Amino acid sequence: SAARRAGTSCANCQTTTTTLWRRNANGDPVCNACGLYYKLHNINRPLTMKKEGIQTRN
Amino acid sequence: SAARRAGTSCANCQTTTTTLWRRNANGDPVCNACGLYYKLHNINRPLTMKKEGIQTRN
DNA sequence: TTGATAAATCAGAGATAACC
DNA sequence: AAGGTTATCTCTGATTTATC
Ligand SMILES: [Zn+2]
Ligand SMILES: [Zn+2]
Repeated sequence: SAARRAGTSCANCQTTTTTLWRRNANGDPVCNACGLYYKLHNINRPLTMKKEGIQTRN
Repeated sequence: SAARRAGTSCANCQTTTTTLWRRNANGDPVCNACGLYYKLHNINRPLTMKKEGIQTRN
């Protein structure tokens, strides 16, 4: 479905297409992989860890 | 969108269709209307409020 | 093998509102 | 014009199948 949104890109990896918009502790629009990755390890997602796109499942 | 969900109906009004399945304190699924009504009033939505259909907005 | 991550996907809680 | 009922919108946390 729709991964975009009017005037928004991640406040970490700067993506404009995410299956779901999350939000960091400073209230800033981060994407899925950034919101998840942070919640888990507790350190920002590494830009080296930035792929090309998004996938599907089931 | 999807208004039904296999194996589920509202524990409070028995409807099988809703805009968003919620949960009561007992852990049972309840429809959007019943869940919101209880949160606002602290009493179960009465059967007298049950309506034939679901409306759409803007 | 197994175990730890990846991220989509699924939930649903709370917010915001439309509509009579 | 004001409000209650509850559709929708946002967003946080669990579930899941793959991938390392
Ligand atoms: Zn990002
Ligand atoms: Zn109900």
